[PDB]
Amino acid sequence: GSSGSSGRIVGELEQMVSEDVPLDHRVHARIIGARGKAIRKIMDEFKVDIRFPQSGAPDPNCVTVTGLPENVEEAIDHILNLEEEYLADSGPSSG
Repeated sequence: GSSGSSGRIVGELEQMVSEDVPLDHRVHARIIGARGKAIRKIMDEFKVDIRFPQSGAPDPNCVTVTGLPENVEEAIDHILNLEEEYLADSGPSSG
């Protein structure tokens, strides 16, 4: 007898909301992974759909994430978290 929804859910497609998360291109691949796995676990985690900016994208530093407004928000916080951690290790290579 819980107030409203009792268990977790995915929601409706239309119900989902597209958001823009400011992600540095220096942490893009690092997050995406090799075959898109590192980003696969994150998506399923919050059940969202992260859409990285393509080469001809207007914002190569912004990623479009789809999904409920309650799940997306959480995903973002997790995204920026990895951004910093990764950045921390950014040194000017010889060439």
